[PDB]
Amino acid sequence: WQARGLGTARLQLVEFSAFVEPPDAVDSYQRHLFVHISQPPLESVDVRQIYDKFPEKKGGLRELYDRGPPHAFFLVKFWADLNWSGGFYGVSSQYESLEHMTLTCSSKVCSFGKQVVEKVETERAQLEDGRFVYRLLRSPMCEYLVNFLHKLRQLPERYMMNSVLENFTILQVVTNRDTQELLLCTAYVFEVSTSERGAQHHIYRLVR
Ligand SMILES: *CC(=O)c1ccccc1Nc1cccc(C(F)(F)F)c1
Repeated sequence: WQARGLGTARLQLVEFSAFVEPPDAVDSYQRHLFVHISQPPLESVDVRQIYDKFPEKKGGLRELYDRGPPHAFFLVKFWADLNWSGGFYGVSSQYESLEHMTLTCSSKVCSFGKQVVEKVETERAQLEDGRFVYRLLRSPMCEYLVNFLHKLRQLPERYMMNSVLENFTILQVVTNRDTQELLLCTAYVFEVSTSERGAQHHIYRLVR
């Protein structure tokens, strides 16, 4: 009953990506992916080892995990691709379930475990092939994240990028907007991929 992908039997992640499209994309269209998830049990990581990397009650990782359900908590390590300047920075997420729900998606950007930006969005299900799909596509990236990317892309050494990213995390909480129950909580930690390798990720289950 341990998960093979990022999701539960009640809500699954289908695709997730953070990207930038250059201004010259109107002609020859192209996108650059900083991170990308597209969907043998997943490895496990203890959750209290990453409490210091996210806020505390309320809104903190130890509290949502205390309230459960445990199987809905995942950790994603990203190796971001940061070699790609007034384009469009956006995030696209798509989920799937067999119940018809209205989703609330909270994204907490954190620096040194302290919330710096939060975005809360709502998306109601749309039925397709017997499955309910949720599309939060091309959500505009906060200016803070765009500036952090620009500041972070000009650092002279990649080890400095990783030193800065050591204290940069994101916490996504997806809840049933109606019933107020948590469906999927994802913790994101970041490193920079080497310029030649593209984005990469490794998904873990958060256990205790
Ligand atoms: C700035 C922000 O919170 C936001 C705005 C629009 C969509 C998503 C998000 N948050 C977010 C969540 C997960 C990953 C990322 C990433 F861009 F990969 F850093 C941003």
